[PDB]
Amino acid sequence: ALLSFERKYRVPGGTLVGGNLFDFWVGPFYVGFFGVATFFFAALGIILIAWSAVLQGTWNPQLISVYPPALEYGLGGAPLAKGGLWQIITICATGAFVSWALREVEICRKLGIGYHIPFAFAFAILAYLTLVLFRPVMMGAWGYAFPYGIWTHLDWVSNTGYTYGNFHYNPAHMIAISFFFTNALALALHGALVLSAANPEKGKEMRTPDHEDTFFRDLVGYSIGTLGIHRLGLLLSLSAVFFSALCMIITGTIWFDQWVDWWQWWVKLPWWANIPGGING
Amino acid sequence: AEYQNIFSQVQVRGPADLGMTEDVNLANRSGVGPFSTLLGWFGNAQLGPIYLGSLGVLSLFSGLMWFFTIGIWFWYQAGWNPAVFLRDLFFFSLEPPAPEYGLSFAAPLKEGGLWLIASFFMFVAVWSWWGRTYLRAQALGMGKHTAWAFLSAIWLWMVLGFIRPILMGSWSEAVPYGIFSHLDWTNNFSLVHGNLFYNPFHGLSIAFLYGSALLFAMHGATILAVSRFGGERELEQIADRGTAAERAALFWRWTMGFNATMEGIHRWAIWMAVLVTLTGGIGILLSGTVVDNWYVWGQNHG
Amino acid sequence: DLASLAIYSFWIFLAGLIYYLQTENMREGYPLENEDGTPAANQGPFPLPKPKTFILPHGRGTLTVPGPESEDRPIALARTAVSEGFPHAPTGDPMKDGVGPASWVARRDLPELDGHGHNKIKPMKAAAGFHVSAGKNPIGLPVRGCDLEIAGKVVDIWVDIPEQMARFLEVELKDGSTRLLPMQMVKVQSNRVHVNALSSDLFAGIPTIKSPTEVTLLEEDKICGYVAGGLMYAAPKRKS
Ligand code: BCL
Ligand code: BCL
Ligand code: BCL
Ligand SMILES: CC[C@H]1c2cc3[nH]c4c(c3C)C(=O)[C@H](C(=O)OC)c4c3nc(cc4[nH]c(cc(n2)[C@@H]1C)c(C(C)=O)c4C)[C@@H](C)[C@@H]3CCC(=O)OC/C=C(\C)CCC[C@H](C)CCC[C@H](C)CCCC(C)C
Ligand SMILES: CC[C@H]1c2cc3[nH]c4c(c3C)C(=O)[C@H](C(=O)OC)c4c3nc(cc4[nH]c(cc(n2)[C@@H]1C)c(C(C)=O)c4C)[C@@H](C)[C@@H]3CCC(=O)OC/C=C(\C)CCC[C@H](C)CCC[C@H](C)CCCC(C)C
Ligand SMILES: COC1=C(OC)C(=O)C(CC=C(C)C)=C(C)C1=O
Ligand SMILES: [Fe+2]
Repeated sequence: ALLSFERKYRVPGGTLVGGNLFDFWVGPFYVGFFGVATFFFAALGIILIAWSAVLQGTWNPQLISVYPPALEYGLGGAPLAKGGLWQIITICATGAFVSWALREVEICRKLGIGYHIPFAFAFAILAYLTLVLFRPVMMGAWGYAFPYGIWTHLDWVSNTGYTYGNFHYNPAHMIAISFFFTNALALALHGALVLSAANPEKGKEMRTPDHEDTFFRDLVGYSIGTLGIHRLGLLLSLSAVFFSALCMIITGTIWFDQWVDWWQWWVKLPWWANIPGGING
Repeated sequence: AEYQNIFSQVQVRGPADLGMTEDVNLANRSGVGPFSTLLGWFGNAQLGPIYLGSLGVLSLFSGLMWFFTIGIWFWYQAGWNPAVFLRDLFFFSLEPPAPEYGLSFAAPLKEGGLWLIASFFMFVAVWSWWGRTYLRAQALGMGKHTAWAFLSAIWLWMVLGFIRPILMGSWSEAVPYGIFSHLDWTNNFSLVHGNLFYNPFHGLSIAFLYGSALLFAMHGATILAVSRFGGERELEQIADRGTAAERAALFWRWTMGFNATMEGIHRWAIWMAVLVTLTGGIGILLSGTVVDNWYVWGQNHG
Repeated sequence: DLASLAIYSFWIFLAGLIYYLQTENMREGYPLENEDGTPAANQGPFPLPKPKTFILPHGRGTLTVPGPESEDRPIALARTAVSEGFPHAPTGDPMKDGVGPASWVARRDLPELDGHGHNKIKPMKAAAGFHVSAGKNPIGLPVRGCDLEIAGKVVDIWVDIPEQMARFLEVELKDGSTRLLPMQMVKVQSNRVHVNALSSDLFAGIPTIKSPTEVTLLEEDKICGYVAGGLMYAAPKRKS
């Protein structure tokens, strides 16, 4: 039930709500009030998904698909079978995601550590709400949100993207991708570096962090350092998600054309909009 | 804020660190560069030294030729006009030979020959850089993890540019050198192969790309959260577990039911990242060689 | 179909990979224990990994994990329930007893060394010639607790020399002795250093180091654990 070093940490205190009433563990899991709330939103949300699977007639998980209301409903309530389950499930999921984060805060308090982890998780929640709430509301219908199904939400991605031509040309989308790529790069590098120091060549004693520094200085002339690389990883991954939400919040709200058209603020500028030749002239 | 340790409050500076010696040929290290106060807020301020040697120079050189070959072609497309060069910079493209040349190196320069030449320099630049990542580790007595991880990225690039076009029988199947044009190429590739969303190695690849952002957010944040206990000193935490490593592990155990070790999280990390391009490579490799239409292939489940 | 073959093979690979990563992450903290310290009956579906050895640099010896673990310190907690899963309450003073958020681990009572074998962390007055290169220099500033009372003044910075990083403020108390404060737990302002985790009369209980020019791994855990424990246990004096 316990790690060998765990007992000295399992003390009372740190809860935001409920004092000591939910201050306990189940196996390895800490509960707390928000553990109870998480469970309740998750339980209900999973029931509704089952209820909806019954309405759909299948129990094949890769066919099940809960869609949101038709556009004609705009932003109003819809009947359960006609988009209303989607609405309720979205409420539950939001309840669960937010509860999960506040449970993490209670755990941070009990352990005496910073709040960076639930802070970072809030961006993933922000990104979810951008797709199911912020953007649909700004466009004026729930039906612009994505369906809850394994393959159908991929169709939604595909459909939404090609609505504005090649979505590659969205400039906030370019920025987001660059952070996703750079982040994978840095994660590989960070993992490799620590392991290569802790697990050196055969016949060698364990390396020091100075070897790590020396390795990157030799390789590219700069070492960001052990604190800096963790700062960087957090920065890269949150920025990738931030620009993701950004590239969608502006799509269909303040920009309605094919994104390749955006790039003419450059092509047809004053000093050269006319000079013959090249690709555009 | 109850200070978050994202930026340093105070910077301190001392003599440049010239680095561990081990078996490094010290003849090939530069001098040290200047300190950067700007960078010092976020990470280390020291710039340099760097290590060069034969492979580094070969790699730099060969990489510059690559850049130069593309650049000169772009100037050619811009009719040697600077204004047109800047206007259309992102629309310029160096294309591979057309299909009718197959895999021959017998295409005229302005029709795919120059692409072949660029690819040759690019090919030399990357592999000699790979040799370098391997030899720097060796000279310091380190494990070869960095070289093996880099090989995973090289794999996806080899598939896109060389292995798949050879298997398809045509250089025209490779990726052009251009900002917008390799984007158009990417779009077009998916359309031609019946929607890559239904390529399962492509879905796997996306799971690890997302998974990488997930994990590095988890881990970056975890280390900052316990830096008040010196958590970022992970090598010494591996050798002699401190309350930093213990609280980090209990945070996740209590949240999620299980946890990592200070060494072990880095094994999760290296695999999460390298699986992105390992799987992606396989997915591209299979497209048009084995599977023409992923959507249709999918509806038969295989 | 070769694509089918490939995707089924990769899933086989991925399961073997996960099993590897999980066992590899069981090198610390296992076997699991009952709350009375005896081995738990249910140890999970993954076996303990076979031992591996690190050869530590600078003659510091070898480390083999997994291996038999102790806390190697008395733990002043009482069980609060007959059943499994409830909090263990401090029996004494948790700040001083080092439990909960105030815990420390019995790390080696030796300083960490850099690559060259020198102490990794040094007071800046002993480090030629480090100096403050940007930001507010905190030397000579007053240090204030959460009770808004002055606890002492900053007399030096302890620097991580290879990383060229400030890690501790050394603070002189009214009685003339000094204490180390983790740089991460302080807020340097224009006219003072503010410390939220501690009231001014709790600074004295920060553990002391036995050498005025070096700090050991054991001491850093004791210092950091005690200061961080203030957030939970010194909250009553954290001014309305
Ligand atoms: C044909 C399709 C179009 C296109 C159309 C779109 C559209 C449309 C969108 C994107 C968006 C994105 N695209 Mg695009 N895209 C294209 C091509 C590309 C290419 C490429 C190689 O060509 C790349 C690299 C990308 C990359 C990306 C990212 C920048 C971004 C998705 C990440 C994200 O938002 O995460 C954000 C993270 C989340 C949503 C995760 C939230 C998780 C929540 C909080 C918690 C879940 C808990 C879970 C249920 C619990 C289960 C627990 C149990 C224990 C199992 N696109 C083409 C041109 N792209 C999307 C975007 O930016 O969204 C904001 C988007 O909507
Ligand atoms: C981000 C921008 C787009 C989008 C674009 C894409 C694209 C494009 C792809 C996926 C893929 C997937 N997406 Mg999606 N996806 C979006 C929003 C979501 C949300 C959400 C609540 O916001 C969820 C839970 C998912 C979930 C998933 C998984 C089914 C799958 C692997 C993701 C992964 O490993 O991530 C990283 C996270 C982890 C590695 C941790 C584990 C996460 C587990 C696996 C989540 C399982 C969810 C579960 C099946 C559903 C709920 C369980 C409840 C009990 C009912 N997507 C939006 C709409 N997503 C891929 C796919 O289908 O592959 C076949 C794929 O190609
Ligand atoms: C219409 C567009 C298509 C599509 C078409 C493709 C194609 C085609 C490909 C991908 C690929 C990928 N796609 Mg897709 N993609 C779509 C939609 C998405 C969505 C989404 C939310 O909609 C997402 C998240 C993704 C995500 C992803 C990634 C998981 C994957 C790229 C991995 C990587 O790191 O490459 C970046 C890394 C590399 C290319 C390796 C580079 C290594 C070399 C050595 C670097 C050399 C550097 C050089 C020397 C120096 C250069 C400096 C520069 C000047 C900056 N795609 C839709 C369905 N996608 C790739 C893949 O693997 O697919 C299976 C791929 O080829
Ligand atoms: C912001 C940077 C990245 C990020 C960070 C991040 N995610 C995090 C954290 C952090 C720091 C956590 O602390 C937290 C965690 O505990 O992880 C172990 C979490 C987490 N990120 C998760 C998933 C996830 N993160 C993703 C992405 C990202 N996470 C970003 C890339 C994705 C992607 C890209 O698709 C996914 C799938 C979980 C593993 C976990 C949060 C777990 C949680 O919230 O649990 C409470 C909820 C439940 C137990 C179930 C609720 C069920 C619903 C009521 C019903 C289902 C609704 C849903 C809409 C169905 C739709 C599925 C279809 C789309 C297929
Ligand atoms: C595991 C998957 C991830 C990954 C891993 C990875 N990449 C790696 C490594 C690893 C582990 C290394 O060890 C290696 C490295 O050394 O990193 C510091 C590398 C690296 N990955 C890099 C890039 C890179 N990785 C990418 C992707 C990823 N790499 C994946 C997400 C991407 C993309 C497209 O997403 C890029 C761009 C390099 C920084 C480096 C490999 C260096 C190399 O091969 O260099 C040889 C080439 C040169 C020296 C050329 C120099 C010439 C100039 C740069 C000019 C070119 C400019 C351009 C053509 C412009 C033209 C117009 C003008 C005329 C105006
Ligand atoms: C010793 O600390 C360092 C790392 O830790 C793993 C790095 O990854 C890296 C490299 C990662 C990036 C992308 C700079 C550097 C430079 C570094 O100094
Ligand atoms: Fe790390």
